[PDB]
Amino acid sequence: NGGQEALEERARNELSMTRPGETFYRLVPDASKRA
Amino acid sequence: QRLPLSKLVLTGERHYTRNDDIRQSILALGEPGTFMTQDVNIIQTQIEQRLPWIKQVSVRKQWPDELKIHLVEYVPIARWNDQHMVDAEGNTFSVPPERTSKQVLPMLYGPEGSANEVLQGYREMGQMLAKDRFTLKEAAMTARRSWQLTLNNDIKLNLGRGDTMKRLARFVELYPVLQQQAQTDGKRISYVDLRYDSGAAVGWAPLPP
Ligand SMILES: [Mg+2]
Ligand SMILES: [Mg+2]
Repeated sequence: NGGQEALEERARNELSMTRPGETFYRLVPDASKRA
Repeated sequence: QRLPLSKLVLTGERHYTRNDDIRQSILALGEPGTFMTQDVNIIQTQIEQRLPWIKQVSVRKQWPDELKIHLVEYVPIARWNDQHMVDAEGNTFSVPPERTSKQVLPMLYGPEGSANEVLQGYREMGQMLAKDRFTLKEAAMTARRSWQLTLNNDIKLNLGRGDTMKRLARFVELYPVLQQQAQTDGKRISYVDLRYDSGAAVGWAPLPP
């Protein structure tokens, strides 16, 4: 199945989910915190 | 009073071999005393088993009284799966941990046969990362082929399964912003997790007191 790693790999890549506590930076062109 | 009868001479660059290890190989063999007649080739095929860190053993004899043994050791680039080593070409071997063991050697991880695979990545990412001010402490491939790099700091980079040169590309671009945010809060970047088209999630940690 992949288990807990293939599940998490997907949630990040396809949904851009993070974990509690992590700051997220997207680069739609330039770096950008949550702000 | 003592003085030698059969002499033993060793040649070539050797870091992990003690001179006694060769001696103990010849002596711990059969019929000790047939010392420069016990086949020069049998003594190769004995130094090689008893020592997995010798790449090559080159044995000749020089009449009257000496035995000349040329050794090439495996020069390791990394510590494979904590308990082995590997050299440039992918060859895996071992050493006593009683030996040097205070070596500044990286550590590669991966499945059983994948030590050459992991080496590939370790070269390709260590290269681009060293093109900036970054050196690789660890690099771990899983079975699923997802890479996780611990860096010169204790900054882990989870690169997932895909666009790996793009993803640690994206980390190098970001690192300044991360360091700024790291001090304006007084925390250390624990990981940066890059399993995102265009994105990165950073986990922060407190910092040693
Ligand atoms: Mg690669
Ligand atoms: Mg991935």
